[PDB]
Amino acid sequence: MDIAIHHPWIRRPFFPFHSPSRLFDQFFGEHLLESDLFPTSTSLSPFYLRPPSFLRAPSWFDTGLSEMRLEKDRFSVNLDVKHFSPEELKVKVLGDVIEVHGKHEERQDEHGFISREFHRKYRIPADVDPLTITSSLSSDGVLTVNGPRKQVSGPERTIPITREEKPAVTAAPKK
Amino acid sequence: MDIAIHHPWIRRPFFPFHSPSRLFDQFFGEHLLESDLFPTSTSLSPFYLRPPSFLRAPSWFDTGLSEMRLEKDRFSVNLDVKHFSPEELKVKVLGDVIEVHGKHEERQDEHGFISREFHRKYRIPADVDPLTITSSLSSDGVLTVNGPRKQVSGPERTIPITREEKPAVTAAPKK
Amino acid sequence: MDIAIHHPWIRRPFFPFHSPSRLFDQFFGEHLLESDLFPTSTSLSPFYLRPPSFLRAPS
Amino acid sequence: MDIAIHHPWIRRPFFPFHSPSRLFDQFFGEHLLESDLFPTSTSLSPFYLRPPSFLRAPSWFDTGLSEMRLEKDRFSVNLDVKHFSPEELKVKVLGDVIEVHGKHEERQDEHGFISREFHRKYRIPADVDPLTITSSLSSDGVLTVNGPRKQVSGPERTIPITREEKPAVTAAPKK
Amino acid sequence: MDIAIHHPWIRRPFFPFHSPSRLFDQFFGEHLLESDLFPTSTSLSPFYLRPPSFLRAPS
Amino acid sequence: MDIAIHHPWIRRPFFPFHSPSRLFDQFFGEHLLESDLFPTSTSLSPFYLRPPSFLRAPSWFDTGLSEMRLEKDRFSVNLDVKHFSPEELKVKVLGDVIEVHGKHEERQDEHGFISREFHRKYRIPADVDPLTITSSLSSDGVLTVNGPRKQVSGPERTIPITREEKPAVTAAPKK
Amino acid sequence: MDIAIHHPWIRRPFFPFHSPSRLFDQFFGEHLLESDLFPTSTSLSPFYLRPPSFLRAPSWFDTGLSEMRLEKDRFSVNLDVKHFSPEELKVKVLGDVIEVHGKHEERQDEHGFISREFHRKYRIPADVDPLTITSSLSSDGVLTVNGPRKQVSGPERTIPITREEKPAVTAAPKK
Amino acid sequence: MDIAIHHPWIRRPFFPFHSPSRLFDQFFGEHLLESDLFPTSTSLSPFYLRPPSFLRAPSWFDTGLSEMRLEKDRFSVNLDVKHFSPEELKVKVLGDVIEVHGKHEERQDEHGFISREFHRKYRIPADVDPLTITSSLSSDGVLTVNGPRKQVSGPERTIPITREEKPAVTAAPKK
Amino acid sequence: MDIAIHHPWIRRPFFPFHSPSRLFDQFFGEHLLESDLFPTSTSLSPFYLRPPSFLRAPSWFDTGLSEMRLEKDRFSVNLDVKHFSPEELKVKVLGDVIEVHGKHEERQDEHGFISREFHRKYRIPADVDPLTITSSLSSDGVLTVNGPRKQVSGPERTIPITREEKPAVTAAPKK
Amino acid sequence: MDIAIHHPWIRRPFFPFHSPSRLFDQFFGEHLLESDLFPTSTSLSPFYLRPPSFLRAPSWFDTGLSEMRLEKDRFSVNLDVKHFSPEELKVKVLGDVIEVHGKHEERQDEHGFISREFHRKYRIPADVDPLTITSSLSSDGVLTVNGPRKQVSGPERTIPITREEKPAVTAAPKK
Amino acid sequence: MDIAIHHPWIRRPFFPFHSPSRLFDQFFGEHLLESDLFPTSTSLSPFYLRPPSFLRAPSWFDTGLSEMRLEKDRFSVNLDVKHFSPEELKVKVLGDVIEVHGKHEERQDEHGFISREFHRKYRIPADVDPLTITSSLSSDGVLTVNGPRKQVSGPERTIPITREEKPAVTAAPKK
Amino acid sequence: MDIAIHHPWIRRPFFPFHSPSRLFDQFFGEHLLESDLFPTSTSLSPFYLRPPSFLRAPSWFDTGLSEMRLEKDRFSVNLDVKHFSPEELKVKVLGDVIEVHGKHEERQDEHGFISREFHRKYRIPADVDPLTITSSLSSDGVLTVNGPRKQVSGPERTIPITREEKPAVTAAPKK
Amino acid sequence: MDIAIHHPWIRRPFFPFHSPSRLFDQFFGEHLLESDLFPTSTSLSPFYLRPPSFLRAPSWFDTGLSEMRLEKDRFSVNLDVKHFSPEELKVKVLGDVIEVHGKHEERQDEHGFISREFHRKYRIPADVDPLTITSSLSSDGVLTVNGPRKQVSGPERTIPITREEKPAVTAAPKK
Repeated sequence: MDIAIHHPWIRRPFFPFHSPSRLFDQFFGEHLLESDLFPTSTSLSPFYLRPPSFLRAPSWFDTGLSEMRLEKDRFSVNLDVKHFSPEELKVKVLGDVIEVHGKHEERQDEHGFISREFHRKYRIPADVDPLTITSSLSSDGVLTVNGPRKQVSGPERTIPITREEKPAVTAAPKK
Repeated sequence: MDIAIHHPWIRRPFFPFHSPSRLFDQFFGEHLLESDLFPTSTSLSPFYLRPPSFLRAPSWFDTGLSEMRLEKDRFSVNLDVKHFSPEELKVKVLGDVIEVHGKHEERQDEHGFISREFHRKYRIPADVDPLTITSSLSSDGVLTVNGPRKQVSGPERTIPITREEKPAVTAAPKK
Repeated sequence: MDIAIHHPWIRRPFFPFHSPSRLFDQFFGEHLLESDLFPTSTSLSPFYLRPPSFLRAPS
Repeated sequence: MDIAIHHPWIRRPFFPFHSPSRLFDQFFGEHLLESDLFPTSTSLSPFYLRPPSFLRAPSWFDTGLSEMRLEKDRFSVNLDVKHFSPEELKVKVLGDVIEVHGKHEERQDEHGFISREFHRKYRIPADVDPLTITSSLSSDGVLTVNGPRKQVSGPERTIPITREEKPAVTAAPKK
Repeated sequence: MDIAIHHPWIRRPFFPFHSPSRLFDQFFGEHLLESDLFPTSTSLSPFYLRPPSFLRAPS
Repeated sequence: MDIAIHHPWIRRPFFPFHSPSRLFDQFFGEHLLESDLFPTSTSLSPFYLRPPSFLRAPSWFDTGLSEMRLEKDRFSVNLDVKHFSPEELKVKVLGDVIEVHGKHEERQDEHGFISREFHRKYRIPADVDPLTITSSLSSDGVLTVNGPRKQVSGPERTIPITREEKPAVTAAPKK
Repeated sequence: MDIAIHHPWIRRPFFPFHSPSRLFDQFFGEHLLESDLFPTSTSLSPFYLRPPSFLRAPSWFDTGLSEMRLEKDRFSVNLDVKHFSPEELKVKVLGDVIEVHGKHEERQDEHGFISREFHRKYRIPADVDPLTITSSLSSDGVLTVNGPRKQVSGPERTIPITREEKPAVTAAPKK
Repeated sequence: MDIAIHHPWIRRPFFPFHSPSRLFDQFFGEHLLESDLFPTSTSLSPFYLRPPSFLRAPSWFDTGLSEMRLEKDRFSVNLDVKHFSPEELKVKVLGDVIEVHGKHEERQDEHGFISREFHRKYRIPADVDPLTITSSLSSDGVLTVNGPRKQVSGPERTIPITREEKPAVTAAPKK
Repeated sequence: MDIAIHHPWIRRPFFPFHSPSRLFDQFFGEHLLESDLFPTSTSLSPFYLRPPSFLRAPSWFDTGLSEMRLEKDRFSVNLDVKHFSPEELKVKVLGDVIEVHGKHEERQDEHGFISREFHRKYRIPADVDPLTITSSLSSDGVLTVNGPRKQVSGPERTIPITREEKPAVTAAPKK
Repeated sequence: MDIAIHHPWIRRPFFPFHSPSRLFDQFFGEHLLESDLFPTSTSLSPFYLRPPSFLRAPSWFDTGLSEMRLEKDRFSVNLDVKHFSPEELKVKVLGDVIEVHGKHEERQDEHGFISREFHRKYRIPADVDPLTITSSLSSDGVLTVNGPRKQVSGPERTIPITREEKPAVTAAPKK
Repeated sequence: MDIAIHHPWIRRPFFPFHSPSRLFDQFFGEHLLESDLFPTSTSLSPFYLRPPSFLRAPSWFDTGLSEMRLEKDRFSVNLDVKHFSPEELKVKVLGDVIEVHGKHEERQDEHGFISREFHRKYRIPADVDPLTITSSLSSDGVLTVNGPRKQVSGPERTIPITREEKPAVTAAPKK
Repeated sequence: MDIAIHHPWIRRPFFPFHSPSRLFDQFFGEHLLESDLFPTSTSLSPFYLRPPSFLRAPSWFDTGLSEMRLEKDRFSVNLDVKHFSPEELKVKVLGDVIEVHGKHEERQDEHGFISREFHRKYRIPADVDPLTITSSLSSDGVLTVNGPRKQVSGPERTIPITREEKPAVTAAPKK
Repeated sequence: MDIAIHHPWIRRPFFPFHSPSRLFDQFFGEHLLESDLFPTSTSLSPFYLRPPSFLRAPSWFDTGLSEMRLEKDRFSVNLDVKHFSPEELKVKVLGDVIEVHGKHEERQDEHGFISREFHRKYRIPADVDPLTITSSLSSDGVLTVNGPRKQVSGPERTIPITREEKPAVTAAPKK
């Protein structure tokens, strides 16, 4: 880690960014928490956060967009099952997530039987809607989930519970 | 004091109170020091301090009152001296503090004499006034301090001295 | 009464803002006193007296 | 320095000087950096820094003046070379710094020759101007640099390079 | 010249606000420079020149 | 926990109890274990532990009566289910513990359905007997367990195992 | 003290006195405390502490006697004041303690005066009774505290107060 | 010797034997020392010690017996000397210990002579008696110690000296 | 303290003085103690200590003089009591030390009375002799101590006791 | 050891002896070594060492005398052998040391024979001279060594050998 | 280094030299510094120092002599240059040090040229004298420095500057 | 660098690469040193080193090639000097390295003159040959180094010196 | 032993000798152990060991020779006894080692007799043969051991025994 080299060297390509408030994570964090309460006369915002930029003319905002949808239209997605496995396949439409589980034994040996399995994991919200999206199987294994689309999803785990005004705790000297 | 338990636990029922300014003792301390100089446009204040409260409708202030007076009238307080001690008793009215010191030997043994003593300590400002408050003794020891009242007292020791405009010191490296 | 434990542990959190005088709660209190007793931002309102002094320039 | 004596004693005569903002070097440093950019509505300053003073009537500002010029006139400064050294002297006018280097052997011994040397270092900006200031030598060594003046100089090393705009650096955990 | 005493003792009080670059007195100074030379709050105050450059979009 | 204060102070209001056998937990523990084997001509006691008391006239014994039953008679206990949930409630009589689990959705929103639930935990041994104790439900949710009573219960976990005459182990030096 | 020498050596002659109960100070201490409560059919004794002795025929008991009285009769006693100091002497009979304080200036110099002083401290309870012991002075300084006698005294400081049945304290984990 | 495993495990099959007095080596040691002084109305005992046994019907006593004698008669023990060594053998009857030392050179080489030796160590007390036990040698080396017997022996080194009541030692504080 | 800088530097302007006997404090201390016993044919000194000097022609001796007397004659000293305080002033002539303690209340407030006090401490030996020096007070407070003078004083605390030929102590190894 | 007590206390009754040269063991050791070479102009001295004494009038010298001779005359010392042991006694005259070794069995038991022994160790140089001193035994065991005397002896072990002018060793840095 | 072996051993063949004054380097150093000032009544001395010797008859003095000159006469030293290098050689007579620097390429390869060089360093003061000593070269490289002689030289670096009477410098406590 | 994570994780993908000889750097280093001496029966090798590869059919060898030359022909390389600097430019052909140093002041200010400089560093061995490669300058600054080519270069610092077979050293125990 | 100097320096003149197998003591030790079993077609060797030499033409082998014999013939060695001691001399021929022990008192004093002794230790195997070598003494002490010779000897202690094929031990984890 060379604290005598990496520390002073790393702090080199950072001067022109320096002076960003020793408590940048809390300073801006408060301003972002204020605009997350009520539409503060802005051009609205799902979660746009005003970050420290060098752009003098335009005002940049931290956004997503390219993390929800991209290139879709109005067709039918098709899963992949190279070898037919009708009775040995299970298609599951768990929300905006289309998956296929097909296992078929095509390779055989003396006393050992080989079994191939194709499992697709599709997390296409803008292409899937459990309510309408159906499934159609072929005789070769070609699975095809047909139906409309338009939607956004994505299972995350960001739910900080607790802290809700009016608590209070206490302690005392010990040894 | 399990630092790996009491620390996160003592900070648990404190969340709804958290974010009270890491320097709460100095932040509010300054605002209270500003209103302690000149009677700022308020309902005045002997020492009312605006504290952080969850009350939304009303504005709470840190007060005293219940630490000065309570339930008193014309009155004529009475000291306690179960057994008479006319010559062996001394009543002292030191300010708003009425005290009685009476010692009488009522129990006797072979070569050992027992002496009982009754000492009362009354810190009743709203009941005593050195000037008018007098004392009347009975033949049974029943002492009675009669007289008007109305006033507050309480001997404390809170007088920070020095830090009297423009001082300055200096130092230098050593080892 | 942990003089060799609490004492050096209580003066530790003070370091982030420790270095000046030993007393920080009176100069600021008097500096604000002479500044709060003076019509600042708003209007005014005084009241005083004057006893004998040796000072010629001030009073 | 007994930390149990000097510490509480070096902070004592500091009593009413305290409360100068724990971050005084940065707080005022920012205000001085702001007035160092654009000529802010003031009586104009080269580097006047509004410092914390006890003066109530007048406003004090950190200034120089007594570190550039003082008492000068037409003049015609003259270096010092007690003993003549026409061929053994070199006068150098390096900017606002006039110097003389003359060495002459006046003392002689058996097999040892003594040599005297006179070296003057004049840093008079308000008395020297390399362009006009000339030099006139006498037969006794009396050097005389004649000419006009009016100027300020002084070699210092205060040029903190780096710390431009938009850099960006990073790191990562280690062990 | 206590390099093994003062050096690690002077960089200690900086930690409460230490982490970014080693140069913190010029980006904030230039950022304020480009913001102070611009009529903020008040209005007007210019004067400049223009030499040959390779830049086409800017100048 | 100032060992130089709490130790000599905590050892203060304990003098009058002091000298209670440095091995009080084992001394009396043996005498209590002897009377726990065979009714030792006592007034019969499940666990009357003769403790050290200051009572000179009467002999005190550690009891437990006030931890089994108290104010009961011959009626029916009523569970709590303010809102009816006939099909959505399940009453369970697990020994001397009567519980009710009823959940009904009475509050409705746009796309969110609220469901309230009432769960009672009754550990009344002197009021319950799995055999006779039945359950009757009302149309409002008022559950009522009817039947006689008289019994004592309470799930604990105090069952030391092993240590049964004739074991023997051994060891040897190491490094 | 060489732990590898003094320890095994100082524990050598101790053999014939060894095996004296590891808790000898408490074991015998209890038996001595039992006989200090009520005259336990003993030959009556203020503090006859039965100690471990090698005497097989007789039973030894720890006692005083030779620390209270010895050789006295009727007496008259005589203090010591070599040089007369009638007005400069003070005889004090503080209980069973007779003392004399006489100071007289017999030696003289130029500007320095010498003063000799004789101070006697008599702790004779067996021959002193403040109630009947008087004092007679001679013209030479010879003091004589005549009077009857027979008594015992001696100021000690062995009064272990506190601890007196029924106290109780407690504590809890710490860190 | 994992203290976190061997300690709790080596104490596992020890419970049914535990509770044997933390000072078992001294407790019983005293009772065995009391019966070692005078025949305490027992069936006598060379050194029979009453040990803690689970036997309920019979009383076990720690004894020897099988460490002194066993299977013998008139007898006439024979030493072993495979090869004759009349002049090169020495029989020694040191108490109840019969030994034979015979060395004869039977193997020969070029310039190296081999010498075999037979040494027997017989500690047979119940077979030997210095007085009567004699020795008879054969021409082949067969040694034969003939004679009666009946007696027990065995050289040990258990003789604790010193410690004899009366004497003692003392010490003082230092460091 | 920079042991690697201050040590070799503080030992820089010390060379030309170095080599003053590693035991200078004791070496010269003995020679000064020898001349402090009997007038050693010197010009009679009270405490003139011959110190090491660079003076080659004259012999320097450490002396006082300028620490006893200086500029006096034959007059009267005047104490300071700006405001009259006859009854509230106390002049004390404690040896060669003249002091004045006068306190008078000249400033008055509502319920607060101000009291000024003037206290002078004169340690003039060659200006005051308690035997003849008197005091004269004026109606304005001007105190004037009149009388002759000539004498030296000055309270110090340099009296090393003990150490007086023929003592002797001892010790022994420990651990 | 109480370094904070014994050190300053063991140095208390030592002052009047202090200043005995920090190197007293070597300083005087040299002067004693000088007078041990050649009979320096003195009243001679076997080993009289002039020590530091407080005696002002006389000069003290450390000597022996009372460690060689004492009270003897034309004698005939006699050893002690209470019980006769003519054949069981051995008298040895090893220089100025007369010893007797007599052992006789006078006490008899069943199978145990007791043997008493008398051993005398006489180190009388001024009473013994191996050359003339003889021995005479009596019938009761009374041994008597008769003969002249006058002599001094005493086996010691103080003989330093090494060191003898002209050696020289060396070394060098290591690590 | 075996401190428990080399220390007592390296001090073995050193005893006969021991006692050479613990401060031998300073004791004699002072006596040598005294004789280095003024030519003290002796057979003079360039730097002869009286050292501790075992020689009883003669007095030894530490001297040089065999470190300046030795065996020389009317000479004409010759430098060494096996192969001629007239244009490629440079003779230098720097004081009493004669040197020769000649480099000639005599060995040649394909594309690599070898160059041999002969460099002599003569520090002969008793053979060289910059003035007269000249140089003569031969056609084979044989250099010859001819001329008289007689002189002593030798560049050393023993010039301890500083310390020159009357400096003055001090310090103070720290922490 | 979590030793408890990175260590076992970094050796994880190393799984199928393990068993590469603990001393791989020396083992192969010897085989490569053997083929670096004499052209061992192979397709020769400039420095090809047979490394451990998974290739079964072909034999791989560590080589360079792509670190010397690449795409060249006849050529006439051109240096870069945007603005003419005939007199202010210096072309240097240091071996296979062609460089150009031209500085011209084209930008001018009030009292500040700007000077631009173009410096090219060409390390083209297969394009340069000091001998033939010349240089031509244009009036605009366009420099052009014309001439043939074909060559390889590259200044590195890999020359291990010394180990001149037949040395030897020694040491000894120390501390 | 500066590990930062001696380590890298003592490894410099080792450079050209390095790389002699990190396990040279065992590698060659094995090859020498193989040739020490059976005459491995060598030119027959007693203990010739092939060492790593730089000799390219000849093969060097570690040998003795110059440690057994040297320059002898027929001889008749003579011992040394300067002064005759016929009765006081003892010649011993212990193998190939001839020694003489003669002590005679030739110097006499007052009461002290001096005795000189001559002891010779000859370890000449190639000159002595205990079987034939005899001894002849002269009247002056000149001893002469005459006889043939030819033989080699020398007492050493190099006999590492045990390692009796088929051993093995075992252990186990502990703590």
